[PDB]
Amino acid sequence: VKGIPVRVALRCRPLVSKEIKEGCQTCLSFVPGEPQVVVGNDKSFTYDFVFDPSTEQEEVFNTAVAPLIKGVFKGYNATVLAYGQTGSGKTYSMGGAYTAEQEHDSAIGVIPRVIQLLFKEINKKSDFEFTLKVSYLEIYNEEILDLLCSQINIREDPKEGIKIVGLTEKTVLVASDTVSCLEQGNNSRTVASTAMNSQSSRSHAIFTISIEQRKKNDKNSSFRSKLHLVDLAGSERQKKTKAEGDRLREGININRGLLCLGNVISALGDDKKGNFVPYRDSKLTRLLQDSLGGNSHTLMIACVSPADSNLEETLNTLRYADRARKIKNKPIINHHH
Ligand SMILES: Nc1ncnc2c1ncn2[C@@H]1O[C@H](COP(=O)(O)OP(=O)(O)NP(=O)(O)O)[C@@H](O)[C@H]1O
Ligand SMILES: [Mg+2]
Repeated sequence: VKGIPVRVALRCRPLVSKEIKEGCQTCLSFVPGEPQVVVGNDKSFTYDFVFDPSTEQEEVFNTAVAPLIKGVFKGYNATVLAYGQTGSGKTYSMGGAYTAEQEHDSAIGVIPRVIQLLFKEINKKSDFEFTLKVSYLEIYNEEILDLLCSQINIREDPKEGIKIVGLTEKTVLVASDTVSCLEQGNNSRTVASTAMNSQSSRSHAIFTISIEQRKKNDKNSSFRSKLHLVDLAGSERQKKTKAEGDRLREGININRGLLCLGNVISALGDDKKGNFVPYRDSKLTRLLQDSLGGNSHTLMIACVSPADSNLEETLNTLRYADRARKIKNKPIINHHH
């Protein structure tokens, strides 16, 4: 493999209550010390990391995420995005529903952990001054909604890419007020019950931290980068969700967006001169243009259920996760002068 691929961590959660009630057996097995998973006891996939159901939040973060976050201090953009079927563990893994109740709980996921690490590293970079800002949006039924509110349009600037016109941002100072923004946005994120997840995310959420870094003795030059922390909505099937009405139309919109994402992953996984990548098909894929194929170090956390009743869905995630690893990104150092 040449260049800088998208990196992929496969995270299998434990069986959940619904699966135990339905009498499901585990259909995934793991090869200890190797980043491989075997599915339907027949097909094997390899990723950059494989985390079995016993893997704690802290291990997922320290092994797969932390090294990436430390790269922002070199001036890189970075993205972590969670991808998989409804109920698979995206929100859990990302801390997409974190509230202050979870502070100091070992169950906290990626976004609160990132915030802790950023301020730990800032504290050790005494020679530098930092400015952090955050925005937090959801894509809900084809609309971009600002989660830091108690219309927004994409414009593509001809130089330097996508601009989300109307989206607000908060400048943050310390860890506490940074994580408060997560909490604030999570109180607004559209969540509702289906049979597959009592706390299903009905939107794709993107928490973005903008970081500017300047050396104190050389203050004309800085680095300016962005960290995108993405808790996608997940594929769902009406026969399993039992959704009707507004809930069903949410699932339709979600599924349609995730098809557009699959199209982008598939085009990029087989990229070459003159190829076309259909970023423009959805608002989601427009916002992920640098994250997938562009100026970003990117990790996908592909989330799966171990239950045999979800074999088809799990196979789909594994296949797209395998394609994602063939995506080549081009992260540069984001100098500003
Ligand atoms: N690794 C894990 N260990 C223990 N419980 C988990 C794990 N992952 C997920 N769960 C639980 O499984 C349920 C579904 O997880 P959640 O993260 O909400 O799924 P999701 O992938 O975000 N689904 P959706 O938003 O509907 O597309 C929640 O009650 C979680 O607390
Ligand atoms: Mg969710």
